[PDB]
Amino acid sequence: GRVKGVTIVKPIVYGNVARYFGKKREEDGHTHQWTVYVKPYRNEDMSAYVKKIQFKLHESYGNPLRVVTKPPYEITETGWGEFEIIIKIFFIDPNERPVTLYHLLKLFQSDTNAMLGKKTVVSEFYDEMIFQDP
Repeated sequence: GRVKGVTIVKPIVYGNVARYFGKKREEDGHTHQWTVYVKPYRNEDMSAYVKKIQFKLHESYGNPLRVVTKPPYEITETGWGEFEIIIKIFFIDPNERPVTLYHLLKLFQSDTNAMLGKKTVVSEFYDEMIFQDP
């Protein structure tokens, strides 16, 4: 915890989208395409201060520790069940503690949203990254 620059606060959104295939895939029983993500709230480039974002997927996925080193910070897969993703954001300067986020991958639409005629599932949450200007 060393003071190296001015403290900056950046709003972010994180979570996932998912789309029902329509019919189950015969090969693996998958039913959905999904994309898990972290994004700045505003339209800006976070690679100035973020080195990489890791998305730790369920152990049924190959290379489940997925790392994205440049924008966009997204991983797209297919699946059939819901699970917890651990998201870890690493800064350029290792003086900064990584931000660890926890997110339940949502594939199944709520009955409320299904009744409001919404095609795609969206489960999105908010945060503020606090770090020093490098």
